[PDB]
Amino acid sequence: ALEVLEGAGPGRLHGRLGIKPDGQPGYTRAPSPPTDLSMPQALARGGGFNLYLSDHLELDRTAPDARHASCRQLHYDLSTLPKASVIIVFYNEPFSTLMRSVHSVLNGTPPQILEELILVDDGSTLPYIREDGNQQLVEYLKLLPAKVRLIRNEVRKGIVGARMKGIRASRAPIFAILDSHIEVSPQWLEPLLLRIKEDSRRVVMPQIDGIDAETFKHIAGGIGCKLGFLWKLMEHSYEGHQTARLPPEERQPSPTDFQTSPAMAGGLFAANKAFFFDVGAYDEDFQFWGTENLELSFRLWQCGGVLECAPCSRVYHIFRKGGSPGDSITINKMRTMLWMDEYADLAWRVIGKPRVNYRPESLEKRREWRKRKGCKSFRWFMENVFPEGDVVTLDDVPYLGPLRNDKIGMCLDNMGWASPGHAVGLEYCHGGDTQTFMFFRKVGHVMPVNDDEACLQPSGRLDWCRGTAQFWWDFTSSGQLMFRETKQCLSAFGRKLRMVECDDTDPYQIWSWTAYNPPDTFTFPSVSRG
Amino acid sequence: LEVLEGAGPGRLHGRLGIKPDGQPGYTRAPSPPTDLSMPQALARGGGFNLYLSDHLELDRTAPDARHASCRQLHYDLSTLPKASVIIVFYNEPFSTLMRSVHSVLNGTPPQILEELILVDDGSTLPYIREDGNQQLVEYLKLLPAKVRLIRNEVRKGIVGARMKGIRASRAPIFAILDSHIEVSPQWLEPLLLRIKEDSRRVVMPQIDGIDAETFKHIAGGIGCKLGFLWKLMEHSYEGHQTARLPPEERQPSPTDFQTSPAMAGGLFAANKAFFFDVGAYDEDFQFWGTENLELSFRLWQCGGVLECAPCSRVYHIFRKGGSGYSSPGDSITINKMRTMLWMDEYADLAWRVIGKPRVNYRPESLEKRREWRKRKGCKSFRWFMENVFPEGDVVTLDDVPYLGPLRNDKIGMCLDNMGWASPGHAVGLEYCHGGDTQTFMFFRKVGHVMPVNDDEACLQPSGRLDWCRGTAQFWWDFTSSGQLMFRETKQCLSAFGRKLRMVECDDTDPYQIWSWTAYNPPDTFTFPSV
Ligand SMILES: O=c1ccn([C@@H]2O[C@H](COP(=O)(O)OP(=O)(O)O)[C@@H](O)[C@H]2O)c(=O)[nH]1
Ligand SMILES: O=c1ccn([C@@H]2O[C@H](COP(=O)(O)OP(=O)(O)O)[C@@H](O)[C@H]2O)c(=O)[nH]1
Ligand SMILES: [Mn+2]
Ligand SMILES: [Mn+2]
Ligand SMILES: [Mn+2]
Ligand SMILES: [Mn+2]
Repeated sequence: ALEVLEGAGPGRLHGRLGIKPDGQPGYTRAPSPPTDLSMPQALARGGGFNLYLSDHLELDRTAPDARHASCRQLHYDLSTLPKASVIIVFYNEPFSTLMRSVHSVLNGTPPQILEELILVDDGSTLPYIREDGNQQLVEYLKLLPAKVRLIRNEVRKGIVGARMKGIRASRAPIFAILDSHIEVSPQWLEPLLLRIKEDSRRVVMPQIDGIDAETFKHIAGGIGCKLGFLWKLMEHSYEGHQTARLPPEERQPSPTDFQTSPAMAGGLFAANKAFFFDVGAYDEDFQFWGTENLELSFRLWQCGGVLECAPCSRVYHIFRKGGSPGDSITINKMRTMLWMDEYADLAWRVIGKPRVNYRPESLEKRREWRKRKGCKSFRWFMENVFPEGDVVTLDDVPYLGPLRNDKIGMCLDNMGWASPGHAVGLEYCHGGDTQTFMFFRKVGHVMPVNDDEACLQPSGRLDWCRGTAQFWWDFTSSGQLMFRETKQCLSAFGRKLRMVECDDTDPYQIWSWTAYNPPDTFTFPSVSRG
Repeated sequence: LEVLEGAGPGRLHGRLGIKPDGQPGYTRAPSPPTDLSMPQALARGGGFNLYLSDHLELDRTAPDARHASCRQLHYDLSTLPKASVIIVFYNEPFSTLMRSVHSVLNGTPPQILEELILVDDGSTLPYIREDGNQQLVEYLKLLPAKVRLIRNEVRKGIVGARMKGIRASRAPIFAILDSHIEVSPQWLEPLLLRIKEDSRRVVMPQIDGIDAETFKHIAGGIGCKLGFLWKLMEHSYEGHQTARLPPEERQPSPTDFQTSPAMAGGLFAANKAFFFDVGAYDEDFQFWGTENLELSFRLWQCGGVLECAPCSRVYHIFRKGGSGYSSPGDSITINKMRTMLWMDEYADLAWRVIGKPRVNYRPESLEKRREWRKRKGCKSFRWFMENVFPEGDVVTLDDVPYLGPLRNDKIGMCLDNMGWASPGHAVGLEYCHGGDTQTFMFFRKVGHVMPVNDDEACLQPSGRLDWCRGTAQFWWDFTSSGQLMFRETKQCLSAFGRKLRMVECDDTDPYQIWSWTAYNPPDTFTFPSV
């Protein structure tokens, strides 16, 4: 309700925030948490973080500068940089974390480059937010710059629907999407604006540091810039063996270099608004949460965009511990498979061949849009954007199906635990997903189809896949599973899994494995009719 | 001996249990003694009259409990998939077990019966033991080769016993039956046809009765749809719950397959592959109890459908005044805790109803089960209540607005179930102490006032608990002034004179003002520590 900045200075570029006319803070900080606080409870009561502590900490909390020293040697001309609209969507975000995020942005963003701060209430039900509530939020916003504007979805629409509401309400040539439980490092916005100014086709995302949900300590982010994806359709940081496949000039980049990434971690990024809509914005038939980051990543790269990571733009993020819709996660994965072309056959089988209502009629309009825009193929994506992946073409998956030993008339069985850490069994073949395995030849990995993170080991037991010799298997021309490092072979003798000297005359070590020969085109599965 | 001599209607597998010399392989007992004390014989027979069971024939003819229209259906046994029938037993007497086997063989066409797997779950009876008198093994030699016996060296329980049989089955479909049953004609054909069309269906026959005392065949009086109680036990749809169904489903034809939120016991058929893909059983369940609800919840949430076939009927001996075996006391509680994993926030209500137990529910294994639920992409329990069981009295926890003491401030006392909590006894007024005996809950959808430990017991204006019914005889309103008003008579409950009597409603009389703690459970149920 007031656009003035009284008290502006370093660490508080928008002036003293949230001060009442009488010079008192517009909210009552909480006392120190009780000494007998039961943490697993508070987390379950606080929606994934310790709210007793969050309420006690100041909204103007000072954070360590997580940037590399060389990031501070950079110069920005705030007069020539374009303005940006910061968007924070939230559903029932507690007052302390939400307002600390707002305070962090205003305190650490020069007013010259910040057009506005848009808060999107995605149908919250907490009394402190509701239109028919106690009005705490609305009352407190009057104590912040007029830049801050609140808009609401009368019904919770989800991440996509909520972000679209905010993006549409923005003015700046650039918008920046942030979480509702964050704290920024210094000069977080300047690098993003300069990068997008030079080329509006770039979608740039800050690097994400951590705030401990239990202690709220500031933690350095350990994630590199480059993110791949798993065939379960979730982003996955480049592993050691994947980083080694990069061009030698990109394996150890400077801490100030902007680095491309095939995929986006979450939803913290900046983009030119015009280009964002021309490249398809979001798929608004996505439901609530899940996979929209990968769908955007695939579409962006294929349809003329660039996804980059800015190590000099850092934002802290509270990762939940204590925790806190129907069919939404599976639907979003099916819709994302549109952009995977023939590779969708592999992803479809990995997530269990679901038969859901993915809104086919709407997905077909999205297919028409993809055609008109002239987007490139997923094969192009794998070969040019993510060529470091273990599966660049489907020929990299030569086998997919049961691993059957004819001698004992049984098949390998993950025993209902596709998670790493458990023993693999021998059971009578029934053709279900629990008994199908696939082979990634680039790494010699034997994995259950429902989890490309679990790998068979000579111990006869599953463990987390690593691109090393500890998980490298060869499937001989005679049907043997040979562990390359020890040059031994896996046997089913006595309905037990043991490693034995290789000998193709021993029928107990001869396995059959269905060849994987998927079609040139993935035909989506038919859909049927509170 | 896969040959069958004497095959005809009533004995589709031939004359069973005939010795080489043409005599039956077992001697029927004489008529029960005339001076038989029935309450004793039931206790000494494991829940049924064994004197009579031993006297009855193994080929006992049963009445056709099917609706007349069920016989007008035709099945093509050549196009139906085969099934493996599994019967697990722990110390089941010879007469009831073999009558079950005879009933299945006599009444199942050999073209659709792959095999009959008998699972000895560590029985100790001499007639079963490997080191016993060999009665069972010797008598099995007089039955078709389809019938094969397998054993658990140590008693594993219902889940462990069934999984052994399921894993050992060969047919694409398995059907589990109890060891004390008799089937109606064409019991298996409807299940095979239904699962053939859609392998995601788990179909269960309707269960008729065999009187434990007289062995009379009795028509089951329970409809097809089964809900559940917050004590975590299946419960047949009630009258007022059926009325909430769509009008086209309140009285369906006797040939229609009907969905059911919950499974009665363990009598069902399923595609073996799909059964394993949907998590099979939770093999950390102990001994007896609740696996049917865990399977029911998991089945619906993870892409399955539970249906009941009224044209598929099986008689079942329900025990009376006795049990065929004992189990630890905490084993049932453990199974209930593990079932609460699939109930999400609703587990808070279930936890309180069964008395906030603190048991060793094997958390490390249950947390792996949680990861499986995430990878599989199973839907939430709220989805289940709103989509699978929307006819329940508690669809959201908002349907339970009050849970806690019912206290009258005037006399400084609370309602007290007086150590009963079972229906049929008077409710008392006692000094408040905060224990389970003094906490009550309110189901607003039917106006029920119940002790927290029994959602089947309802307060009545008589000052006494009785079996809950969805009628005006149990409807209470909790006014804005704190009154318990019986809607039918428009009177209010008073504590005047430390007695519970109905009086004219008047918010100025302090003897009729009650306080009732509001129920506001968390968004997430945190399991108790072990
Ligand atoms: O239905 C929803 C779910 C989430 N969000 C908001 O979207 C942002 C991203 O969600 P989340 O915080 O879960 O992301 P993550 O914690 O995985 O970084 C947060 O501000 C949420 O409050 C929302 O507006 N609607
Ligand atoms: O530890 C056990 C308990 C039960 N059962 C068998 O499992 C079936 C189901 O048990 P029961 O009939 O007692 O269940 P109820 O119908 O009484 O709920 C019966 O054939 C039991 O003999 C078993 O094999 N092991
Ligand atoms: Mn977040
Ligand atoms: Mn990895
Ligand atoms: Mn039984
Ligand atoms: Mn009832």
